Amino acid sequence: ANLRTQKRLAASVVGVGKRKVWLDPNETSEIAQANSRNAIRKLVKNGTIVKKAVTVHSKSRT
Amino acid sequence: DVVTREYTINLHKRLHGVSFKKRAPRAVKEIKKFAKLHMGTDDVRLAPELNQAIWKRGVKGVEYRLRLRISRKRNEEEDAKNPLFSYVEPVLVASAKGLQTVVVEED
Amino acid sequence: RSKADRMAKMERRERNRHAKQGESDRHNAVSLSKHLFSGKRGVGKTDFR
Amino acid sequence: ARYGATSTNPAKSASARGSYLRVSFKNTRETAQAINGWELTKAQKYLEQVLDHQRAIPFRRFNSSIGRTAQGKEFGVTKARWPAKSVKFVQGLLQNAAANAEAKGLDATKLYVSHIQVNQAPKQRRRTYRAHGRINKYESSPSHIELVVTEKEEAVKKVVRLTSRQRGRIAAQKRIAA
RNA sequence: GUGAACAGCCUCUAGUUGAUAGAAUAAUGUAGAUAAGGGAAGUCGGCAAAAUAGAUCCGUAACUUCGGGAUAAGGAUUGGC
RNA sequence: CGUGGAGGUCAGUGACGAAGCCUAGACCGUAAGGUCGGGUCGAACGGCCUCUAGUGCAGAUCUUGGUGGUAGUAGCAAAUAUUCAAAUGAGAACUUUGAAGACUGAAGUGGGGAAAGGUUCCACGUCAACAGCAGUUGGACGUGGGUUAGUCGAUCCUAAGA
RNA sequence: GAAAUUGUUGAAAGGGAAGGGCAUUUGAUCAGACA
Repeated sequence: ANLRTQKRLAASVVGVGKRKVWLDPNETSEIAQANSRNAIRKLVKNGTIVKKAVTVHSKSRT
Repeated sequence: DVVTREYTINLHKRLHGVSFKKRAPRAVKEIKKFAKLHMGTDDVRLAPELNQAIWKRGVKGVEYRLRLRISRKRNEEEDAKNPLFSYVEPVLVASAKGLQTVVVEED
Repeated sequence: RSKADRMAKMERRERNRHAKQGESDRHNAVSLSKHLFSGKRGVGKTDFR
Repeated sequence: ARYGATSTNPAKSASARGSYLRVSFKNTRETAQAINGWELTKAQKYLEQVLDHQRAIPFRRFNSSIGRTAQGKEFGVTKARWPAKSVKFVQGLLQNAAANAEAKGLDATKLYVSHIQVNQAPKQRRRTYRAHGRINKYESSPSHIELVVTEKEEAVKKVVRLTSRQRGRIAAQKRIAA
């Protein structure tokens, strides 16, 4: 399906940029249904969309 | 005939004198041509763990020898190619040297 | 509705031969532009590189 | 509907057409002459190998500054070429003309392509931009394809005056020769 | 972060992965480079490229409107621990 | 000789096919041109004595419109760069998600605005045209939805000036 | 639904042009007249 709408919309809910949200490729029939911001909250807390924690920029060499 | 074998493949002698922006995309097309020679099929697939094994040292740092596993399988109904296709996938090992081709048994 | 849907596609066709990118492309083609041909180019400053 | 000049029986014949097809025209003329006159079931086997770089369409007329190739030795031409978008329409009409001959009930193996014709269609006027603010055209060349397949049919007293002297000559030799 | 620095080079946050593509590696190009021996003999003319280049210390001529000239010239030194 | 109309005459021709157009088919005239056969066609048009002119084309770097040769040719080469699998689909180098790989590197390819544009923003349906290749995607097409102020602005005051 | 221009079929020609004039051969085609 086409999932750019929910990719954008889950960036605004979680509060991270579009580069960090993760939409699983096996549950592609579930996420295509969710079309409101309200349902995107439901797709987060059951574990379908996750956050992808920050790329490390260590300071041990400095 | 479902047959699964092992192979090393010398990507040093095949990527000789290629531009650096096209070494890793050429090494993908070299493996699709390598599977056509031994198995005799046109549909060749590459598992994404093999794609990570080529592109790990950037575009211009493709390894000299890979250690591949090629499975020849049956194809599904209403495909008009042929009923057989290869599936190239990597087997990780410490050194790719000193290993010759081995027929893998099935179970 | 299917009869009037056909009468749209019978009368759109003349605009697609002129490659109108809408039904609202009425940019008119000039026959001859003045700054190309109305001059005598000699020694000195001229009108283009 | 108003085909070209045909020399055949319209009883044992099927036909197909394609109009306003947004192709190149010069690429579809040369792929029509390559297939003209052949047998229908060998023609469909031919166009598959054009798409797989086995056999080539020879360019006879519209062939200036074409690169040389090796596969035209079958035809005695050095210049040939494998147009993909021309064949995907032309075999689209061979697949149409077969099913038209299926509906009438004509023979499967005796069927061959006899008349095939391609001519110009009205061009799509589109514009581009050049130096010094000049506007030049950038237009297409669509085409009308039409063809007729036909069953092969296995088949392939002038009065004379002469004078009274020339009458008497044959009558003389008949008298002598017994 | 290196550094005198908002220079140049690499990365985090956010963003893009768009600019028709494949196969070969002839000549002539465009853009970027290197070269023994000699060093402007080339040429309208050292045009181009090369050379010198940051910092520390030493040392600085004619001339002068006494302010300059001056980073004049020229010479030593630089990592790691 | 031929053309557009005009007065008169042939009680002219014609849906049983008038005018036109095509016609290496025929006949007459030195020639301008005239007549006939065939095919196409579908509603008006000729002979002759006279009158009248916006009455005869190969050129004018002629006017407008249309189409060629060159030619499937020059070309689509700045901005470091793309790769595999699955889903969707009649069809995927280009769409979508995921796995890798890279770049802009805080005087950015980031986040807001002033002039300026005017519904492009968002959803749904969908690919004839357009995005100089493609296309299932789009700032395209079809239909709808969306901008909420006692405090942010205008309105108010004066500047150079009208 | 004319011409430029083009497609297929049919005929014909062709060693660095093509087209034209007089004259005939060959090939295709055709009107007239003989009661």
